[PDB]
Amino acid sequence: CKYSFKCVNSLKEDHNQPLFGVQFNWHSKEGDPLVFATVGSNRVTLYECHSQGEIRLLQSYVDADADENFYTCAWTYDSNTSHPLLAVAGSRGIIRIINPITMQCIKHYVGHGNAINELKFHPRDPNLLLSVSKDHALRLWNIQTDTLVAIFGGVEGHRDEVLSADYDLLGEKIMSCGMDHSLKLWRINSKRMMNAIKESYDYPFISQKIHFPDFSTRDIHRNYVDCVRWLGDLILSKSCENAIVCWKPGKMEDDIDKIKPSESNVTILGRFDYSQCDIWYMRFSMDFWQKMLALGNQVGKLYVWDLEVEDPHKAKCTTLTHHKCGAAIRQTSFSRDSSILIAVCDDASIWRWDRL
Amino acid sequence: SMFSSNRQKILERTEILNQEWKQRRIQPV
Ligand SMILES: COc1ccccc1CN1C[C@H](c2cn(C)c3ccccc23)[C@@H](N(C)C)C1
Repeated sequence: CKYSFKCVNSLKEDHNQPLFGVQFNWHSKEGDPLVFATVGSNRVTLYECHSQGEIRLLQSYVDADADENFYTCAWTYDSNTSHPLLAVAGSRGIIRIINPITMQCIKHYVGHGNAINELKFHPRDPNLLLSVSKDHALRLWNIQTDTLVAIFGGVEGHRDEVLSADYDLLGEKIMSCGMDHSLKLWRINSKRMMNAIKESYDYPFISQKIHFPDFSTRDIHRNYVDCVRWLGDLILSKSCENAIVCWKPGKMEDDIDKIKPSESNVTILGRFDYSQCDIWYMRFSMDFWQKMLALGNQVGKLYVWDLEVEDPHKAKCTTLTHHKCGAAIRQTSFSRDSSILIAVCDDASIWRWDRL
Repeated sequence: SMFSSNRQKILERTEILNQEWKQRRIQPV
């Protein structure tokens, strides 16, 4: 690994409560300022990154309900006006679409039963929002028509809280994971789903009830699977076992689009090992080009790997540490051009690392 | 190898996403 970073700044949010999420806005055009959002307690805060490590506070959203606790956020844009948008959700199970320019709530969606653990936007259609919940289901929303396209759960759905989910690069399929130790595949390029999405745009709307995934395994990890991301046709997933596991459904040669729903095989390609990240609910992230992988630990250390180096042990970068950063890093975010890496903590602190 | 093949998939697909982002002019926050 070639990558090096310098800690240029840090701050602490006045509420002192844990920050669960951080996301840079990757929709902002080249040349425009690098903006990121943080989520924790009943707050959503926007910051702008300037020269010489300057972190400029933009606006603070404070939820009317003092008992709300936001766990996640995701960015999108209005497909018609090119206006940026921000979706947030947490313990209350309510999705809020916030205008990040005015820091005011545009709309909300109840729908979900219980806590929403993660939000993700489709990489091609800015209107398709995926929420994962404590009620064991995933939900696909069309935020342009305010319709719930599909509910993924039921007969062969998750058996405990869904903690994380990810769309692949072209937005053809989703991998979900959770407290039941399983990773489940849900194809959205199926005729049924592609037609349900088309119908959501023609719209009481009848949501699809997807009771059956296209793959399911519980042989990767021995505990809660708290983070999942696609890496091409391969999967990156972790539990609390001090490793991120790189694997694929089926046998070594099995094509991701040829595996059948009953496929019982699973192939591990490698593991990215680290230390002191043995506690539940710690997220890993990648930059846009998927050249870098980052993960924070329970003790303030930030691990980085070069995904372009085949051997994961040889892929290891110099671990990022600051003597004042001792609290659990819940989530990290790379700016679209990966020149900036932000980490957020349990002590409401925010850390800015700039590429050297 | 499985690595090089997967790397080209990521490269091809992220390029498609990058091109779609380049045609866009999302207003500043
Ligand atoms: C950082 O968040 C992550 C990371 C990975 C997967 C999912 C989540 C979202 N979680 C929010 C919840 C939570 C509530 N409180 C008070 C917490 C304190 C510390 C950590 C987590 C929590 C969790 N449930 C299941 C209990 C899941």
